[PDB]
Amino acid sequence: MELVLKDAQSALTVSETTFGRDFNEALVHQVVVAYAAGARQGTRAQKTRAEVTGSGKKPWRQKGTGRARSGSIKSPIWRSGGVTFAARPQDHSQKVNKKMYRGALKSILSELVRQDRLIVVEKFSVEAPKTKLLAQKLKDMALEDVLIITGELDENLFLAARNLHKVDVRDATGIDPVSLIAFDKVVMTADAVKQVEEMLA
Amino acid sequence: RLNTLSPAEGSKKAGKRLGRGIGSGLGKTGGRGHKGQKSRSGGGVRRGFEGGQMPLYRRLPKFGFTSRKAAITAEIRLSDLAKVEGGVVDLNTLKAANIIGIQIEFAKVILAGEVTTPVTVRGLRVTKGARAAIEAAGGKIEE
Amino acid sequence: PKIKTVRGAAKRFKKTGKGGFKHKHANLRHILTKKATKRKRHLRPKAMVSKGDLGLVIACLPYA
Amino acid sequence: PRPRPRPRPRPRPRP
Amino acid sequence: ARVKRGVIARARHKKILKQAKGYYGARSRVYRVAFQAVIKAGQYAYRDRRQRKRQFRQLWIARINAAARQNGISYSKFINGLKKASVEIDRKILADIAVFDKVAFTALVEKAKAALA
RNA sequence: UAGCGGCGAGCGAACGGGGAGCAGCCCAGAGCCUGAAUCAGUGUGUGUGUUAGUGGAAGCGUCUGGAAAGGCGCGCGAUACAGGGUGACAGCCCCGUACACAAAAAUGCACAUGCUGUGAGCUCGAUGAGUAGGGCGGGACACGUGGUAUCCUGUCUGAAUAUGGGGGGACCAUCCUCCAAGGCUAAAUACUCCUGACUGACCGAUAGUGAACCAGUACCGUGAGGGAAAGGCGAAAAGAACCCCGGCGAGGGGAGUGAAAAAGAACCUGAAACCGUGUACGUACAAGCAGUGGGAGCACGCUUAGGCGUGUGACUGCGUACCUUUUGUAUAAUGGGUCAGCGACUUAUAUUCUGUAGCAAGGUUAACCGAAUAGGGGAGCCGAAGGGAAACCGAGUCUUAACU
Repeated sequence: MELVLKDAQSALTVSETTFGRDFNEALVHQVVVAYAAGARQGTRAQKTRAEVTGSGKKPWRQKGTGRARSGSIKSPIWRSGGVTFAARPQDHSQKVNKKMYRGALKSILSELVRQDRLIVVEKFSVEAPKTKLLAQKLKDMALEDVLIITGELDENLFLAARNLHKVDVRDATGIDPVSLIAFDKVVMTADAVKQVEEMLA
Repeated sequence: RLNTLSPAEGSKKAGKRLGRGIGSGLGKTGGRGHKGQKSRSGGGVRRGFEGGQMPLYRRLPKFGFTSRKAAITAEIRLSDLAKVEGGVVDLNTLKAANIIGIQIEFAKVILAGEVTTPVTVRGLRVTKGARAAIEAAGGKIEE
Repeated sequence: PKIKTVRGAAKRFKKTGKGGFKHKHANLRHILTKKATKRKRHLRPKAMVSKGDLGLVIACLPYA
Repeated sequence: PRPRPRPRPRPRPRP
Repeated sequence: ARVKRGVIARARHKKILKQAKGYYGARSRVYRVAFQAVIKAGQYAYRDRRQRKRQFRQLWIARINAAARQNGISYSKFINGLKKASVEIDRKILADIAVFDKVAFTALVEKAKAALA
């Protein structure tokens, strides 16, 4: 298993199961849904018949009147107040096993090299935080919408990719499934591969 | 690529939505039949209720008692006897590999098979069966 | 809130190996002199819970 | 919106 | 996620009122009455799909029995004579034959009379 | 879970472990030494924040369109495409944003430090009496007096005092441990009347706070209190000069503004119930859930020059609404005048089973740490061994003296 670079063709080898396992679609889908579910804020609340600002007085008599039987004006079948099963601020994040999360990331990375979307390079660093020269850089290697992942997160590259919409800079420990899927291409520097190999194992 | 990930077959079931028309098959009291205590909202008998008849947990007599000595007593299988440390085993340091717990005061070594290494047992209570099995591996047993 | 256990059922049923429950026989407390010894002898050991009442004791105690 | 005086009740019997 | 059932409910009622077009009174304007009318009309359509095969068959029988008695033979003897003559022309064609071409029905009557006698 | 409990319903620990945060001191007293740590109250110095704020990048042509930010073409900035407005969707039109700066004066906080109070450090003592405990009656401890330990209290009593006493769950003896009947104490912990910034698989005016519109207002009730309805012209009023009818009215028709007045202030879009006018057909001798199958005639729309489609439909067979409740409803059993909007099996935590994914005799983390839905954390839970009430025994165990 060899990861060939773009220019110097220095042959880097990694573990077999990390970048060559079968693509378990069910395993990936659960983690992707769970990652989206954990980003849900879940800040919402309606009012029940016990929380609507109003009186607990019976509107009219139980019998005698020709009207329907009513006990409170806050009833959900009434106007100006209702909602029987009112929502509460809840948590939508769901638990993911360590081996399931790591197993899904290895299957995601294994499909990336099968779709030749993973481009490994020896180094990735800009001399100045200017976004013009960063936009000059990836255009020469014919990339427009990529995920810039490096082993060491430098502020010189963090500032240059802050304004460009289609690129994102992250730290090697801070990888997630959804950005490895949403972005078209993903680029590796040399030392990030050796750091993501051991964190997945 | 993000719009092609599908779950496996049978992973989802979409739930049962009650009171949603004739065609859904779960309208008109929604799968709980006609009138009765079980049909009311919040209705339902308590656990063990037999309709006023004396329940099984009241027809039968109580028996036995809870011994606090059994709560600080555990059993050691031979599978997790060679896993812990070196070649010697005693009352402590078994909780260091988390096979008994800190509160355990008594322990026994039972015959569960798959014992290879010559472990030396000191202080535990091997029954008859692992005693010949531990000595078959070369390890000695003392107190 | 977790399920609370019916303490009355806990003192009368004990979990067996395969998942069944053992219980003490009734008719063995006070009036023993008028029963035959053969009837009394058969009620001394514990007995299994029948399949008809097996669903009731599961709801009474889910944890034990 | 007011109710109604309700129909005048008849003299109720017994056993 | 609040779902306003405005567009879906209006389109559901419009579909029912579209099928109820042509009905008298509230059976074509009021959704409550029209939905009963459409269901009742659908029940009649399912029911009368069988009666159409009954009413037309007994209509053809009347057509055959009328023309056969003009030739001097009852309907019971005409079908029996045709059956004995190995003729499988059904009552639909036989009713249409007697209406248009009286000459061909006389040959069919004479063919059934020869087989019967 | 152990336990408590008409041992019913139900109530429900502790020990211990893993984490956050960890700060210890003073009096009941004299002497030596006295301001030595210590905090408190007021000034100064420095840092820093708040209450006003400043600078702050980068584009045109052309097409359509009322107007372009929209299409196309060729450029630029970007530590700044966060957001809003601008005649339709703007990174380069503006307000802004990132970033870099700013306080005359008033203060928050952090130290350093001036002054005052405050009391150091050492030795020798002292070491909390109507108190502990007990009797009667209660209360709280998961503990409902039960064999009931422990604490508090209404009343009655009532020691020892550090060679002494309490506790270790009735109680006795031995050991262990601690010291009451005097007090102070930050941190981790709870909440949001209010302020600033930011976010929402929250709502879009019968929803969302009762109140998006000068809403706790109109209004009701003596009073406490209850409590509404009511958003949208247009880009810009440019909101209609002027003429005519009409009561120097209301209202309307012209004209004009306007992209649009089937945008005119009752003003975006204008659904249904309901009420009309016109057109086509049927209908004044024909009985009923008003439909359906067949079906003549009439009026049109068409290519064809044969015939379909639309609308009405004489006549004719069949045909007693829907829901609920019921053995059974056209039932003269219930519900509904209609339309539009709202309206009812949801959520949280546990347990069981199924499907599905990972791992596999192992699986898995909680709290918490953490540049944090990454990684640690195996505290802890389930299974891999069960039998017996239990000691205990163990792939065997219980019963019995032992079991065929």
